[PDB]
Amino acid sequence: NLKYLSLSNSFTSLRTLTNETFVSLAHSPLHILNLTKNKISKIESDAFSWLGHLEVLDLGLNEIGQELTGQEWRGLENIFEIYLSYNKYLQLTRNSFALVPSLQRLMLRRVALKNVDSSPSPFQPLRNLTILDLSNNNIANINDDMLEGLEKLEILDLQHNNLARLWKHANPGGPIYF
RNA sequence: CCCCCCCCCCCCCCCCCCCCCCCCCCCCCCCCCCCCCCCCCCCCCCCCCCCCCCCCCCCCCCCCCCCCCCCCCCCCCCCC
Ligand SMILES: *[C@@H]1O[C@H](CO)[C@@H](O[C@@H]2O[C@H](CO)[C@@H](O)[C@H](O)[C@H]2NC(C)=O)[C@H](O)[C@H]1NC(C)=O
Ligand SMILES: *[C@@H]1O[C@H](CO)[C@@H](O)[C@H](O)[C@H]1NC(C)=O
Ligand SMILES: *[C@@H]1O[C@H](CO)[C@@H](O)[C@H](O)[C@H]1NC(C)=O
Repeated sequence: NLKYLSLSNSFTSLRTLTNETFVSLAHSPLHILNLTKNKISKIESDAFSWLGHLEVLDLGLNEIGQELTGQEWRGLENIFEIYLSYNKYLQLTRNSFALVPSLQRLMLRRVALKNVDSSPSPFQPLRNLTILDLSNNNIANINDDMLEGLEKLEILDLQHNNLARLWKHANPGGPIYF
C-alpha cells in the first residue's frame, strides 16, 4: 500500500541506479519517490521499470553526469513530474523523453544542458508538458522548433543562459523565433 | 597529345591572440534573518536577616484597695 517514499540523503554509497535497484518496489503502488542528495552519478536503462504507477520522481541535487539515451524512463507509464535540477551534466538526444509522453513538469536547472538544439527537438514527444525549467545552464544555441507542438506549455524558465546572439538581426539566418 | 613554374580569387582544417556575452567558483564590502553569550537601564516578585512602629498576650515588679484568718491593746458588765 506504499504510496509515498522519501529517500532524500538516505545513503552513503548509491552511485549507480541499475535495473535491479527498485525491484523490491515492484508490487507497491508507489506514486512519489524522492531521491535527492544521494550523490547518484549514473542511471542505467530500466532503472525505474518497476515503478509503473509513479507520478513524481525527484532526482535533483545529485552528481548525475551522463547522456540521457531515453531508456532510463522505460516503464514510467503514469509519470507527471521529473526533477533533475542541480546535477553534474545532462546531455540530451532525439529520444531522451520519447518514452514518457504523459510528462507535465520537467525541471532541468543547473545541469549544464548539452545538445538541447537537436534537429528533432528532445521535448517534441512531450505533448502534455506544462512546466519547463532550463535556467542557469549557459545555453547558447536553440533551434526555432525546440518547443513546437507544445500547446499546453504554461511556464517557461530560461533565465541565466546566453541567448543574446539568437535575437540579433545580424545573426546568420535571422533571429530565432522559439 | 603531355609536365612544371608564377598571379589573383574562393575555400577547408588545425593553433595563437583579441573582443563582446554567459555560466560556475571564489574574494571584498554591506544588509537581513536566526542562534549563542554578555553588558546597561527601569519596573517588580519571593525568601532570609537586621532595625523601627502599632496592637495584643503571658509573666513579673512597684504602689494601693477589699475580704478572710490570726495576734495585741483600751472601755464596760456579771458569776463564784
Ligand atoms: C524531496 O526532498 C527534498 C528534501 O527533503 C525536498 O527539498 C525541500 O523542498 C522544499 C520545498 O521546495 C524546500 O523548502 C526545502 O528547502 C528543500 N530542502 C532541501 C534540503 O533542499 C524536495 O521538495 C522533495 N521533492 C519532492 C518532489 O517532494
Ligand atoms: C538487468 O540488466 C541485465 C543486463 O542487461 C540483465 O542481464 C538482467 O536480466 C536485467 N534484470 C532484469 C530483472 O531484467
Ligand atoms: C495528455 O492529457 C490529455 C488530457 O488530460 C489526455 O487525453 C492524454 O491522454 C494525455 N496524454 C498522455 C500521453 O497521457
